Amino acid sequence: IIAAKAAEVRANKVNWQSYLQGQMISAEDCEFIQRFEMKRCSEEKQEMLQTEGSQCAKTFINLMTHISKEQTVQYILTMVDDMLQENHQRVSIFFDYAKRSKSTAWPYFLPMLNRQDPFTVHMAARIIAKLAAWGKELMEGSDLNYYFNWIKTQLSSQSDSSQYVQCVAGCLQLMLRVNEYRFAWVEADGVNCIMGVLSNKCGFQLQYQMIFSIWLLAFSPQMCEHLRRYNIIPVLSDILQESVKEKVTRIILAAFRNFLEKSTERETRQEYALAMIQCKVLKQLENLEQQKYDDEDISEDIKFLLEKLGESVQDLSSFDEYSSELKSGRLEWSPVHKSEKFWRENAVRLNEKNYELLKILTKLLEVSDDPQVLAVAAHDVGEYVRHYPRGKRVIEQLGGKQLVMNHMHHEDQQVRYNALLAVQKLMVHN
Amino acid sequence: NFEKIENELKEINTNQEALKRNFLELTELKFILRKTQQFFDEMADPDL
Repeated sequence: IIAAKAAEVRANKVNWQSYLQGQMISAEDCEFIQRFEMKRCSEEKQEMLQTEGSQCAKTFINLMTHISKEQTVQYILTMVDDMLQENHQRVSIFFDYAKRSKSTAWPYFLPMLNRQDPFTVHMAARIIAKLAAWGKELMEGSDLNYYFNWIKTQLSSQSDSSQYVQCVAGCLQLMLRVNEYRFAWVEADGVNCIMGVLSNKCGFQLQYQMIFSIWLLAFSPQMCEHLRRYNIIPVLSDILQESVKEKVTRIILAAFRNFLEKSTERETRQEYALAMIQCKVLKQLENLEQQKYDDEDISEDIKFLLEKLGESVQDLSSFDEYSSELKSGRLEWSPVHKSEKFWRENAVRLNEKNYELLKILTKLLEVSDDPQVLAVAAHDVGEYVRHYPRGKRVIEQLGGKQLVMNHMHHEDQQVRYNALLAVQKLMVHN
Repeated sequence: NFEKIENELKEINTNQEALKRNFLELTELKFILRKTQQFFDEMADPDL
């Protein structure tokens, strides 16, 4: 939506004198804009900006403030945006003007965001993002609060509105590029706005942009620690199934690496990795590893994620973890349960403490109200016999034999199925 | 889904094989045990 109106505005020039003659602007302002329009070559533009720099931003502000018809205001805004594209350093003239006026840069521009035209307001937003991201003067306090509040309100609209939310997210990203704005945005409820707009089925480009933002947050250790209060990963894992596009797949992989890299604690890494594995990210990483892509980042990140997810799977497969989940009632398909190598290595560990692990399992076989826990108990009891031959008589002693051969008639088909698997384990041979 | 379908099918097949292999021998053992009581009980008044 931005591009066509920008192109039209580049051409929709009109006489700036129309407003000087109406006494809405000053003669020097009109003269500056006319001279700058005539002075088109790069050297001439620099000469104007360096000879009349104090008048430059003042002319822009005066015309934007006092002009009724949009075309001229949009012309100024598009000119500033294109001048920043030509040379990003052009943010410096506004700061020079503000300092000469003994003022900060923000009160001049922030009110523009409340104007009527979506094009003009969002172009002002792009200009503000460029200015306050490149310049020494960051946005702070009530000013940044209102600016990100405006970002939030534009997001709240959630299509031309979505295509403008493209610019909203672009400004947000160009700001988060610098650390301070990241903490400001996390302090605000803006991350909740990202969650809301993502869940509200926003468009593909917007998905890439918000995953860009969460990837920026994950880059920082403390912001990565902060964002768990939302837990994007359950959304992102399944949305990756549809977003096969290289853009989105790459950025989500990068955000995943950032989570598992910049997680501050071993427990933080375990939380993120557990979300991943219980939402089945590991098989997807194996599939993507079989797949091959254009650039380094996608495949290097898939390889790193395979490394770290494998390490997390081994950790969860730790014998101490198995005992601790048995103690904590978390018989809910942690990777230890299906990691066959763990079972081969540690099936004897179920004899430890005089078969306390099997005792927990066989007490849960008549104490577990949760069908998941009951089924996992029966299945683990069967796996014990599968992996440790002498366990046949131990299970007969503890009643796991009878308990599973009965619970294959349990009221929940999942429990019935797992109990049938366990009884098959017992009957693997004599 | 399909990978697991095949895996579980093969598992059940091999399990059927093993179970039948054990079952036939143990059933013949049951029958020999039964008839050997009649073989033994000619004058089996003592304990053994």
